[PDB]
Amino acid sequence: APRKFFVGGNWKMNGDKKSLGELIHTLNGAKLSADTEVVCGAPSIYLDFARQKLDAKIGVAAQNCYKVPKGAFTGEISPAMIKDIGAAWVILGHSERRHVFGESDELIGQKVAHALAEGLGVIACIGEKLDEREAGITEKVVFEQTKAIADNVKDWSKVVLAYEPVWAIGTGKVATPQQAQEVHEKLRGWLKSHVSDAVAQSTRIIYGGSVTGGNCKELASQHDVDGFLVGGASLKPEFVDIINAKH
Amino acid sequence: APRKFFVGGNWKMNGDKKSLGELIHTLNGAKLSADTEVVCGAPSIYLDFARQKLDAKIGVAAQNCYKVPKGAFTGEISPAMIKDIGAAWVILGHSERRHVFGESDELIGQKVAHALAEGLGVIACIGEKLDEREAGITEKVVFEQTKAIADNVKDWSKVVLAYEPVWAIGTGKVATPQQAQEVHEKLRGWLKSHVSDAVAQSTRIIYGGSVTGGNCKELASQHDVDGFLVGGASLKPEFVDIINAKH
Repeated sequence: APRKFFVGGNWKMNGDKKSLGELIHTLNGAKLSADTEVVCGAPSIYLDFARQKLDAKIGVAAQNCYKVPKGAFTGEISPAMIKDIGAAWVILGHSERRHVFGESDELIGQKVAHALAEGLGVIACIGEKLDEREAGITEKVVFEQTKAIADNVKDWSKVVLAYEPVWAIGTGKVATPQQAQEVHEKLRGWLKSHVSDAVAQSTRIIYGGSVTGGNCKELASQHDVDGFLVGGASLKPEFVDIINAKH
Repeated sequence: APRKFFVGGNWKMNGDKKSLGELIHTLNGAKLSADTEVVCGAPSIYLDFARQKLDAKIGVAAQNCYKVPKGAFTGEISPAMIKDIGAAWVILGHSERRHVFGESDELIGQKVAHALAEGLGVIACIGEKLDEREAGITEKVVFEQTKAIADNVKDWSKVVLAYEPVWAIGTGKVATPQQAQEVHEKLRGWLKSHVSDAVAQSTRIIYGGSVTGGNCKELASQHDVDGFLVGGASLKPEFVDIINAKH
């Protein structure tokens, strides 16, 4: 019945071996709630190193992958490679991929289908831009993004949806608890009606966008917020407090 | 005064620890000519592994990087990370990045300037499509691509230019020796008039696109071909024959 609370840290394009080493030591030595599923998204060049150093209860995620196992795609990595080094998750459809690197809903869907077929878990990101929210079409936008993912998902047990409003990512402008709840509730209703009641009730829908130690507890108390995707604060000691937001 | 012959292997999106370990074991034990500079371009997720396992005389390259040292670029790596794991080269502007992933000349120029500022070597790729070649504008296209790079190079000592006709990549349609030589001497001539005589005589211009152990010797004996960028054949034992193309 109860969805396990989920906190992912997305380190983005940050770190070197020595500074990530220090972060990993802090996380390994910290008291992390046993009721939180924790996943760290490391830059591709440090995925191996991170999986080797992190305690086994912390999952490792890649920050992107491509949509076939192998081939003539200079610069890309595939789900087979991610699994080879022992990572169990991949983040797909991140806002930075969609808006800086031009990844379309079609390509993201194809990535989701492929990562799931290869046995990875997927954190699939959706979210509206500021102009979209101000025009009052948030629902339309997130439903459309969600549909593009859902059309490529057979088994939902390994999917986490991350609602991250683009205007809240890296800016410090966090969504209010009520803004986040309204969207998660609607998304969960979308799952009920377009997939099944059982998938709606078991799928984690996490919030991301300027989550800090200072604001996480009120966010986490909302009934449809199942955890967080944390960027900037995942590089700080306060990541520990976010993992422990329900305690 | 003579330009050191240069052979790069671009593994593209291929391999796992087992298969790459075997390849590396073969290269470390091979009878490799002392007069050839060799660089292996690994998938980002294996860069660390490859640098640890490959003999020090063999250089390691990233297959791509981004244009700043750090930040909110989920899925990207920077020159500082590449340096951190001990790789000394990056491949930029590869055909697959241009045509599959939409990287523009402007972006590639910025990546080049940044990689060089951080102290990496760059293997910068240019080349025309079939329809451009048949329309008689090969020269125009490669000069425009070369200028976007060159306007961003302060120090040519760590630059290698790679001419790869798009139509020869992965197709088995290798350029004839006279096709490659035509373009390479025109490029060297462009360098002489737009940069300097010293830069024209010391910059390696390497050919890529369906280079094999069977066709490499005739290409290598051309006066302005200084080596190769090898895709498909870099995953095979004949890669050693290519390295030894002048013997």
